[PDB]
Amino acid sequence: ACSSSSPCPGNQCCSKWGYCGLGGDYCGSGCQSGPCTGA
Repeated sequence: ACSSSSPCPGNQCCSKWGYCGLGGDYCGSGCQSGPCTGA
């Protein structure tokens, strides 16, 4: 689970629904954290 302050310092990407994880299903240009939104 991701937060507005993002609980991931560079391990998993955040989701708009507030979910941190790896792959093209957690971010997809809809992340809230910093180490996300690549492709």
